[PDB]
Amino acid sequence: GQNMRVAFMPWNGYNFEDSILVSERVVQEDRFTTIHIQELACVSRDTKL
Amino acid sequence: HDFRTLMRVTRLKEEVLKEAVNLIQSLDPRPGQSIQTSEPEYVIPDVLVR
Repeated sequence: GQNMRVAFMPWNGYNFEDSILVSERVVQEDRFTTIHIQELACVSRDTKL
Repeated sequence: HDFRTLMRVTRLKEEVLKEAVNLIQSLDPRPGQSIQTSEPEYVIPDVLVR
């Protein structure tokens, strides 16, 4: 995780029930950016032809 | 593949016809084939060697 600088206050209803308001600096500094890796495979599967 | 007679029939350019022939070549013959191309595996062995 990361040490975010939080503030506890309502803000125009954008954190109404369980929603969060995040500054653009968080996106700019590439916090919470994540790398994902997938696997794709193919087989030859020889035939009678 | 009688290119010489093709030349003397068409009155067409010498070795400048090659790119036109290549254009004809790159024209996807048999176009309906590419709608589905799945082919299965049908193999049954009677004798095994390892």
